[PDB]
Amino acid sequence: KQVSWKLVTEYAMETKCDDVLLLLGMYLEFQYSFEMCLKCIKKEQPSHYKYHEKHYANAAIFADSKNQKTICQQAVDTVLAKKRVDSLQLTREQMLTNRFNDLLDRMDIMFGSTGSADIEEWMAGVAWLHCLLPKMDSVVYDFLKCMVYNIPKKRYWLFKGPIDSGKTTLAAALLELCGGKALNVNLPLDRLNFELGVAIDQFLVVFEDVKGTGGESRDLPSGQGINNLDNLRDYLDGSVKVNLEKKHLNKRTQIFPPGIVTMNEYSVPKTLQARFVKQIDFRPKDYLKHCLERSEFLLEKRIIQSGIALLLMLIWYRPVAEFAQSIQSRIVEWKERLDKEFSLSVYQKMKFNVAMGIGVLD
Amino acid sequence: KQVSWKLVTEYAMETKCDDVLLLLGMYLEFQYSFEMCLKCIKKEQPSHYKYHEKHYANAAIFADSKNQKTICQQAVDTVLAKKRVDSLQLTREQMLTNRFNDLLDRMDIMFGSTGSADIEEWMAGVAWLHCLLPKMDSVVYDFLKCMVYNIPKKRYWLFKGPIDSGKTTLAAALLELCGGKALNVNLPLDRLNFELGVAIDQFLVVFEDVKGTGGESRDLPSGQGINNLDNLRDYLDGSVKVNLEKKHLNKRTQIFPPGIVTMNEYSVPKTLQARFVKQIDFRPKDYLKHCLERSEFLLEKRIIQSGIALLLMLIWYRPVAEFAQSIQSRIVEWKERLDKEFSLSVYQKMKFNVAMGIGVLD
Amino acid sequence: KQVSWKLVTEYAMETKCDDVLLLLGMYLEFQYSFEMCLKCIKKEQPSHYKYHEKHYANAAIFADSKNQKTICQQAVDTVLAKKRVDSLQLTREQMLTNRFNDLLDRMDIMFGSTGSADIEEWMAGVAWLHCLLPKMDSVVYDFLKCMVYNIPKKRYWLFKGPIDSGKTTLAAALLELCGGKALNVNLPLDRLNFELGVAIDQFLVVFEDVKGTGGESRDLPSGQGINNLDNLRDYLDGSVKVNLEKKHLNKRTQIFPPGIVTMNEYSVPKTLQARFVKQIDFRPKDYLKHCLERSEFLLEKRIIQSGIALLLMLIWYRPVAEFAQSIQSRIVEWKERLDKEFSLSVYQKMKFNVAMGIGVLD
Amino acid sequence: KQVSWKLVTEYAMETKCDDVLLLLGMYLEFQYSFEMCLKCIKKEQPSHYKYHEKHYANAAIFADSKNQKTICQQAVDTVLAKKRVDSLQLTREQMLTNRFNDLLDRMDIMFGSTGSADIEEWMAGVAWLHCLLPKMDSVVYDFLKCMVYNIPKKRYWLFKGPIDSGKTTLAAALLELCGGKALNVNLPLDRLNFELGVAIDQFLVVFEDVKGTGGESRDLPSGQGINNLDNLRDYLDGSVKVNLEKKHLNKRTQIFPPGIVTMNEYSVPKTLQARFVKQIDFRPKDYLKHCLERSEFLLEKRIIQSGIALLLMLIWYRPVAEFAQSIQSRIVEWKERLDKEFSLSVYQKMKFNVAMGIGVLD
Amino acid sequence: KQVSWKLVTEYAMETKCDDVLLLLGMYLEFQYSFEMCLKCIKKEQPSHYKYHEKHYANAAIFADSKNQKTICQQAVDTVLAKKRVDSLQLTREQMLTNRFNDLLDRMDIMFGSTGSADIEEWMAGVAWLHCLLPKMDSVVYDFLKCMVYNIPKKRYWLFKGPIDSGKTTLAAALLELCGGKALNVNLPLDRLNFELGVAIDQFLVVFEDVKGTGGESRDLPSGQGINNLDNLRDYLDGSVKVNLEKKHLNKRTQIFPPGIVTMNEYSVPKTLQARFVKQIDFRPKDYLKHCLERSEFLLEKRIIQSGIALLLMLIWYRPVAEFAQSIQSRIVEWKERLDKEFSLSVYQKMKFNVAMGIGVLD
DNA sequence: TTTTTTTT
Ligand SMILES: Nc1ncnc2c1ncn2[C@@H]1O[C@H](COP(=O)(O)OP(=O)(O)OP(=O)(O)O)[C@@H](O)[C@H]1O
Ligand SMILES: Nc1ncnc2c1ncn2[C@@H]1O[C@H](COP(=O)(O)OP(=O)(O)OP(=O)(O)O)[C@@H](O)[C@H]1O
Ligand SMILES: Nc1ncnc2c1ncn2[C@@H]1O[C@H](COP(=O)(O)OP(=O)(O)OP(=O)(O)O)[C@@H](O)[C@H]1O
Ligand SMILES: Nc1ncnc2c1ncn2[C@@H]1O[C@H](COP(=O)(O)OP(=O)(O)OP(=O)(O)O)[C@@H](O)[C@H]1O
Ligand SMILES: Nc1ncnc2c1ncn2[C@@H]1O[C@H](COP(=O)(O)OP(=O)(O)OP(=O)(O)O)[C@@H](O)[C@H]1O
Repeated sequence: KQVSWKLVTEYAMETKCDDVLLLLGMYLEFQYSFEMCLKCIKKEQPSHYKYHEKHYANAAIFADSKNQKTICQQAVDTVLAKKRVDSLQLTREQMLTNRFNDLLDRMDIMFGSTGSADIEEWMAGVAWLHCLLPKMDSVVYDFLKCMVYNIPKKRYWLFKGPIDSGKTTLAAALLELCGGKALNVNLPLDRLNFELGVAIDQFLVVFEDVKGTGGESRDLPSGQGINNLDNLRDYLDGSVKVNLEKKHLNKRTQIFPPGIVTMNEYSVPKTLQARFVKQIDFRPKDYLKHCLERSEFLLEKRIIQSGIALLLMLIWYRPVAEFAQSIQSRIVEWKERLDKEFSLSVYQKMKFNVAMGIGVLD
Repeated sequence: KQVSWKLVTEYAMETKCDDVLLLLGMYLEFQYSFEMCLKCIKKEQPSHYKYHEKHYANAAIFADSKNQKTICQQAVDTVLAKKRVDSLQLTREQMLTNRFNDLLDRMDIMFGSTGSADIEEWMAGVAWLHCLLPKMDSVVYDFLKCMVYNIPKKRYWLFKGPIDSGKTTLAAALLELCGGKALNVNLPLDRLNFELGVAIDQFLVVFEDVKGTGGESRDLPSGQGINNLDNLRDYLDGSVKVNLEKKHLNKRTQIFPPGIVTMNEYSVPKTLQARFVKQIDFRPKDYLKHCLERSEFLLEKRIIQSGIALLLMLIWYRPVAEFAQSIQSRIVEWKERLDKEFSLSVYQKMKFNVAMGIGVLD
Repeated sequence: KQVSWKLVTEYAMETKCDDVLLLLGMYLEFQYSFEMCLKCIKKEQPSHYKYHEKHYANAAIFADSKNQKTICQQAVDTVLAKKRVDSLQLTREQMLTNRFNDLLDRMDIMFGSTGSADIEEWMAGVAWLHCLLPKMDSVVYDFLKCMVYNIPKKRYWLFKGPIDSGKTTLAAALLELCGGKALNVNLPLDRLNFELGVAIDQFLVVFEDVKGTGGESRDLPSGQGINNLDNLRDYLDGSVKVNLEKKHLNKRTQIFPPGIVTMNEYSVPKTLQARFVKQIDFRPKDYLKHCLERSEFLLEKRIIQSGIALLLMLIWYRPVAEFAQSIQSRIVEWKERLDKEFSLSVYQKMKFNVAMGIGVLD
Repeated sequence: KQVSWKLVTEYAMETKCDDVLLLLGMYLEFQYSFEMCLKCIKKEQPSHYKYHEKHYANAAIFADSKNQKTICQQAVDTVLAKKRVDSLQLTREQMLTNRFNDLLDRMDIMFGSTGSADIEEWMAGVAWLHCLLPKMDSVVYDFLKCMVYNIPKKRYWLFKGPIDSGKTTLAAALLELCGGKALNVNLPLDRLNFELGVAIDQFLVVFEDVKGTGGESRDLPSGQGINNLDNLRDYLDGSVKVNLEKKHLNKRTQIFPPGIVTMNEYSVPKTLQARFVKQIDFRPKDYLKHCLERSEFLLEKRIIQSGIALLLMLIWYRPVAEFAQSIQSRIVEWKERLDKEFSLSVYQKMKFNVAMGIGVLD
Repeated sequence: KQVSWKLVTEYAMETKCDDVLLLLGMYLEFQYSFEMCLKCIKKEQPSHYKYHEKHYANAAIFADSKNQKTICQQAVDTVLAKKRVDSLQLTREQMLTNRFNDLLDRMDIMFGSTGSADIEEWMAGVAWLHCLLPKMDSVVYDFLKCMVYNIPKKRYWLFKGPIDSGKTTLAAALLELCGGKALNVNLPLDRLNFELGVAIDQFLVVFEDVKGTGGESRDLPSGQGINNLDNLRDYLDGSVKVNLEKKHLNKRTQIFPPGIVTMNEYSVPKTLQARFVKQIDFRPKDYLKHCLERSEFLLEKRIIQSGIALLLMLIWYRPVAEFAQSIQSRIVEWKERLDKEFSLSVYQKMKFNVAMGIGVLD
């Protein structure tokens, strides 16, 4: 005859929600009967229909409470506490294990009985992506190994090119894949003091196509970032600890995470060059767009920005044993359906419709 | 007995109120008898007279409680929470369809028994507005589609032309028809990052005054607008989610909305030009001013500015199937109602007067 | 026994008070017996002596309470809430009608039994100010109409002229009449952003001595205001709902009020001038100064710059039907009073003394 | 039947937790059945499996409670209170003796049944560090006693050597062993004071990379460092208290702690030279870079940066009497353990392997 | 039973503790039995062992409070309130008498039977300082009287002479004796406004090492602070009250405190020279330098820095009558104690050794 | 937390 605060907490755990208003807004829906709830009937959203019928009576009494935001705040605190625990006890390999499970859990629905997606679209996706550079699957598996291990110095690859050279949209799917974020390294000095606080608890950090002053001799806007890598001595090795701030109040001490440098094709000297111990580059190879613009759903669905395509790329082109061991059955359970549905010729079809700039579908 | 907090929550939901002071003011009105209420007799506000009798009982107890702003805070939090659920979960088309239901429910009132305006004059508004630029109902439908599918790069159009060319009059009606928001461009980014924060969930946003180059002949300056938009070279398209600031609440990393930029005439970099998947050209038509000069209620009652007038245009022009798929019974009902009083000959009699710069009314 | 919170709230409505400290200070005074209250017996302040005897009974029990500031806080919210509902729902005619009722209430008090100033003196002010310009009375009415209708791009009047042309003297009386506020755009361009925020929910605004540049050719200092108004163009014509700022607060979004600009004879780009309705150029005249010299009681009582003096003039110069229907009864009452109080020989003697540069009384 | 706040307070004390979320999260884990607990079974995290049983019943009741965060804030404040009492009351020698127990605890975990570490690899790092400077153990012992006594003027050590000559490494190891912080002083002269706000209540500081001037004749980029130090004699002499700029807060007043200075081979004023107790020169050596080049696990596991290696070195070389009388017991235990785990030939060969520049292990 | 908040407030008063965490931490220690308390047994900390037995019974119940930080805040605010009362009422003479009573209590502990110090080593310091300036004891007594009478214009003292002439040593001893703060006026003109806020409610201030202009002709590095002191006239003169500010606070108005100024041999404008009462020249004395190294326990223990040392000099040299009346009783007992410990021959032997340049103890 | 501070 009172609200059970624990049931709300369990719902917050099961959803892994951490926004007090989202939690409140969704949980109130359960006060009407699940039996008539159009959302329950039409199978619209997992985070509703999976739970409505369970939480129903408590949601009704919840709708009569007077403390509603208070309950919700404690629930949000539970999930933030859980995250804080995990972020300090575990190591990067378990983190990755879980993060992949999450993506796989999603694919398990998207292409599942909802019919809400056909994976073939993403197959055309991976086919485009694979042609970005040789064995992109292997380039990624190698990058994964690196920034899992977070070994000293071996912590920063690079992407070069001119502008409009894919290195941003590539980084997007990798930032997605990791839970990383990026740097406006060109900022002015006191802004530059406190951009850095983004790095708090981040898996990776990325340099946003850093700019050389006088690069306008190459029509490159002559921003500050490459000079600023002079001051940024040690963060790329990450072998001494630092403090961090977002201005005035948001502060903590940590090691500076690894990640990826990128630049447009300014010059770079040894003192800065070696700081990103590894390098790669890409450039516009317009037929690839000619496929996309004849495969437009790839971009309408921004698939070439999404990390789930990278996971799918890795799934087919990585041997099942290469994975973390515990999950590896799920890898088989997906490998099965790629084995079922695709000949490697049909994989190649897409990759070379791509390589022609021809629309993959035919 | 006691104040039902639930009943207040309902009234806030019903009204979709989200300012705590407005809500408190509204609810306290009901504490007198609805039986005698002048505002009810006057039929002055729907948000009052529809509800006064229903809530009178609970308003009586509400008036005595020593805790009133706590009730109203929780109610306002409920409405904010509702908006946040939808922010994530709705299709863009459903969002737009809700916006239309709201507008149509006002047109019920204005042109209803309240007599508070006459759609005669608003359809003269349609006549005036349809004279602005060709096929205007059709051009609007193209903009709506581009915004609903929200496809990469296919996200922004530019309005360009001299002063008193209505480019902003049009932009204003489009913001209303969506519920969009507006932004400046002529600042250093540091503060403007917070102004951009207004976008933190908006279907549509608009920028004005590129402050482009050239212009010294046109009586126009160059400055930070054109400096800034090209500097964040993708951000307007927003291929990638990016962090965004609001006071007290978290900084939000999200896709930036689609919409419009408008300018008096300057050069446009081909880079920036390529983000504008359309540009549309505006000019004076002094006879339209003369029609307005002979049709001044078109500005006094702000009809020429209203998204309502664009919605009216789309009603009396577009075929019923082009709409969203649930609401079409509304669309049919208004199309029928219109020619209970209009004939296309009289609708052209307005277009007649308009094109001559003659006053619409006879 | 117990404090009645509603009786406190009624007094805040009755007084239209909205500072917590002012409200608290007022109500505490009711604790002593009105039966002896020296303020009552001297009839000093109406907001006291009108109410003391009613509120005394509740004030005694309030005087003991431990909650006091919270009782006051809820009341101040109730008044601020009433203002928001009103500002969102009344027409500008009704708002202005309310303003006149408040001013007329003060006038009844001033010339009541306390009688603390003489109507003879205030009419010298009326004579003095109708003297200041041709058809002064009618120009005032024309401004009020414009503020009431708030016709877009017909929203601002320019007062231009040297120092001691009286433009602030006129503008101050206009501002007291409509209850606007004053702003200073002669600022660093960012400071405008908080500064212009004071217009939130105001009826009218004035900008003071908006500086151009190069005016030292005619001994004027040079400055920013004009160029800042060029930046502010959107706010001026009242096209669309811009938004406004406060410390520790989210923005509020609305049309920006109509208003006055005062200026020395800088140059103006007609691009800007074209956006006024109308202008008045102010031209100093000797006899006014001699008149004031011998009429010192005018300035000490601040008469010539008070909106009370303007209201008196309209009661004199205008026909009854020009005012709104509700107040016309009070208008008739005030016209009736004046006609007992004066003869045109008296008022003509005043204007003759003013023309003759005498002290106004003889 | 009710939550014991005292039991949470014990846990917070025993685990020395000072983050309310870390505390909240881990305590919540205890609600699930201890008898089955996989974390306990896998003996994974000491802070769990040592405690889960004792706290279980109270943790279950805590899971219901409506007030969880308040309990945790009280608990955390109790821990912070302990740090303040200890900070103000202990001798420097006791503070060090605490840090030793804290690290020895962690070693008992690592090389215990948890098996998370291999003591042989850790002994390999000790040899490489020991070869970095002659008589390294006695150098380190001298340094520690110097910090413990903190005899004024006799307070600072100077590390000179070319880049990639290890001076950053050794500083980092020392700083981890003692818990100080580090400072940049190539800043311009003003905000040095805000920088020095860092030092408040720290045990050590390190001045990294102090730029001289004219060193650019040897490509050493010139800057503010040296001449900033030549001001600061009083801070370095440690003779009397100084004041430090915390941002947003008042200055606070204390003895400025001892520390380490590092540089490439800039020239130094005699005035500054005289403040150091002792200079250590560092030089790059081929066999070391070659040995590191082979012995990858050292760097992957960041062995040579970590203070655990220094403690192992002290234990391996130095008599029990040299350690604080209390913890000598743990020293004796660790001596016996290490002796059993390493016959001298093992260590001697490993050190000889370092000398060859081959991998340390054969 | 329930917590006595009164007993906490008494403890906070008697320890004069005004840090909430320190108060909390100290009180918590008492919760264990005083009978066995090792801190009591070893008499390590007076604020514990004097109090543990008294407060024990309440410490237990406090340890069960769910309200602990509130009890502490109320107690701590009682300590803060008493200081505001005192500063706004006490005579400067009584302030000094309080300050001596505090110092005399430390000396009772410090040379107490458990104390670490010995009176002989400290008296060696007194002999050395009496050599530092002719008539040293009288100079101190003159300075103290001047601070107590605080006579306008007749307020400020100048210490002048080359680096390593002991002026900071003497200043620090004086500053401990009286209480006060350092300040640094070498800043640029604006930040001074916060610097000077440090003076708020202080008894003394000391201006560190003000730098002049052109002294590099004598190697003296130039700076702003001399010219700033030109423009601090009313602060120095103390004739009228002034306004002071901190961060994040509104200005505070008071008489600016008296104090000391320290500098190298820059030339002083005759104007500023006129504001000082007294100039004292400090010059190097190599025979002190030779002595000091032979007497290093003075530096090691910071004896020559301390107000404690000065008070021994005063107690030695000056008549009992000269001290403030109440503490004369305590003072007599210290003179008696000192006379027991040293015959004048001991003192003579020491002081002779200093003058010889010989270790102060033969 | 933002605003003032911090910064420039
Ligand atoms: N290999 C490629 N084939 C086809 N198009 C490409 C290729 N590389 C880049 N492009 C074009 O570049 C566009 C933008 O790429 P991206 O956002 O990654 O740029 P970027 O190199 O990171 O640029 P910037 O340095 O300016 O931020 C893509 O949408 C695509 O049109
Ligand atoms: N196509 C048009 N032909 C003639 N007059 C027009 C036209 N469109 C707008 N007007 C006139 O322009 C006046 C101002 O319109 P509006 O503010 O929309 O102009 P704008 O050119 O879009 O402005 P801005 O310079 O701010 O971009 C209207 O009141 C109307 O009289
Ligand atoms: N038209 C006038 N002719 C002569 N004297 C005037 C006139 N108007 C005002 N005065 C005198 O000048 C004084 C100042 O008037 P007011 O401040 O309104 O003038 P202003 O032109 O608006 O000045 P400013 O630009 O300095 O604000 C009045 O108090 C009165 O004494
Ligand atoms: N004595 C040495 N001989 C050769 N290589 C060395 C030596 N000491 C360190 N190294 C290499 O130099 C790298 C960096 O070491 P470290 O940062 O301690 O040097 P540093 O002289 O302080 O450098 P810097 O002044 O550039 O920061 C080490 O990780 C190791 O690879
Ligand atoms: N009269 C003196 N003659 C020689 N050496 C002295 C003398 N007085 C002090 N010293 C030495 O100078 C050291 C520093 O003393 P102190 O800080 O008081 O000097 P200072 O001249 O006031 O310095 P600063 O101006 O740098 O603050 C002392 O510890 C002592 O070793």
